[PDB]
Amino acid sequence: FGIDMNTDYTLEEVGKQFDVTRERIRQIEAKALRKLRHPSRSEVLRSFL
Amino acid sequence: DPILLRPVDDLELTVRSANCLKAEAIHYIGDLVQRTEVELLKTPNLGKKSLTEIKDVLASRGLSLGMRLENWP
Repeated sequence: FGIDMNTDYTLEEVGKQFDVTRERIRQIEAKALRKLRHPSRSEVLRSFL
Repeated sequence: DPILLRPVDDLELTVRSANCLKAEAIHYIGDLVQRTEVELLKTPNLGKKSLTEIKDVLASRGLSLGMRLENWP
């Protein structure tokens, strides 16, 4: 997601950035998404919906 | 204590500890602090490091282990 920068990238376009394969980054991002759904890190975020 | 009746997910446990806790039929943090240390030690796949993490996080959140609880539920 293009946070505090220019154009966002896809899974493959960030694969070259870290040398990781496309699929693992989809899982690396998936676990990062998984952490933020947990409480004590999502209370204030739910007030924006 | 309202913090005791909250689900055990609010403790931010790891996959191993949370899966073992759900496999040991505990769903309340008050139940988890109600049980004694030896009772959790005897259960399979609960070793020293996971229990140490549980003790540290409970102490940091103001709770402890082996506290006597009345009127549950």
